[PDB]
Amino acid sequence: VNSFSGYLKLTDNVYIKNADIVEEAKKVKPTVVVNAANVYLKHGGGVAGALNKATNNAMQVESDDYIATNGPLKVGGSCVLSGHNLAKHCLHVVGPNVNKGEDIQLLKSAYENFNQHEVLLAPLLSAGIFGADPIHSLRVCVDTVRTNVYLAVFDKNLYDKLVSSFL
Ligand SMILES: O=C1CC[C@@H](c2ccccc2)N1Nc1ncnc2[nH]cc(Cl)c12
Repeated sequence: VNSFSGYLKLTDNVYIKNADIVEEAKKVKPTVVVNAANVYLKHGGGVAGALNKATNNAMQVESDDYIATNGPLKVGGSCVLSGHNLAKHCLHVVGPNVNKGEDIQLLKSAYENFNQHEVLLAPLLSAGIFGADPIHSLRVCVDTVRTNVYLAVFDKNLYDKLVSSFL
């Protein structure tokens, strides 16, 4: 039993809710919150901008030191950093951005990073301003992640479109 509440169960291990991941994180303080990152960990907008703002820019400061030491992530890759005031850890995961030209086959690889963590609070990867179809993304998530994932979908209209159509 964990402290998440109000989620619709999609499968044995995937749950979904119409919520802001930032507010969910502040309420639950999960072990792992997933950021929808880019390879540079430049947290400008979307989920990343919102999470970083909630940390008072501490996420960005930590991220810049990470990149200065290690260089950029791979598309489809991830790194574990601090969760600051929002969670124990933040798993920064890079889904492909098709508005940048990135290969959507890499979305499965991105979701595979979730399997290294027993429980996660996450957004849909590559959706929103990353330009991919959120219905597709949800399907890849369900077909790839085997650990317990709690998905927060902020957009109400999209959320309604997703659950009622989830096969
Ligand atoms: O509604 C959706 C579906 C796709 C995803 C998205 C991911 C990357 C960039 C833009 C959007 N998204 N946004 C969020 N999901 C949960 N919490 C959130 N807090 C603030 C925002 Cl934006 C947000």
